[PDB]
Amino acid sequence: TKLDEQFEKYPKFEINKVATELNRIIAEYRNNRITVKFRPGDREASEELAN
Amino acid sequence: LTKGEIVLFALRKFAIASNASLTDVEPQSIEDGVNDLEDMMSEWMINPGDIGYAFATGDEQPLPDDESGLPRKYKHAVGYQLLLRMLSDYSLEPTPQVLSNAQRSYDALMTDTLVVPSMRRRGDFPVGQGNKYDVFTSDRYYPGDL
Repeated sequence: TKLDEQFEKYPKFEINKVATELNRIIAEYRNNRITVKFRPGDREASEELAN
Repeated sequence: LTKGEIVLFALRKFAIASNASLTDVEPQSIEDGVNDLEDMMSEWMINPGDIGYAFATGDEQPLPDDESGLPRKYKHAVGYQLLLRMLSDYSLEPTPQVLSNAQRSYDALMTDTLVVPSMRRRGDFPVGQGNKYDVFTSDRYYPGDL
């Protein structure tokens, strides 16, 4: 507001409290990363193929 | 129906027994009064606010035959106030019933002028997600200014 011919602005404090659970979730994945597997089948040579 | 600036003075002068069937207090008391009415309107331009009075233009002598520009609903209030202001010229004192009438009329006048401004949101106040500030409107947070 003007406040006697000035432009003082409202104080806007920021206390970030929504990031803790997000960090917990991200740490959960970075601990156990998981990737592709390529399971074999029922055949004479599928084992070596999967390897 | 158009309301001159002298009808008001008739109302004062015969509301306290100086005009009804006696002399018109000489033409001097009319000019003195009309100046009083002009100055009282000028003052009223502050506290009660504007009510539509028409002032003189450059020249002096507002004159009793000029149109006041007031609605007929305000004449009792204006008259009682100006009687209260002029009573001391003739060294008189008002009676309680006159004071009660003046207060009644003044209250009626001020009832017809209220605004009750009403407050607006601050400007750092959020507007909720239910208002859909993305697509329907814009500018999350109220403007609170304009």
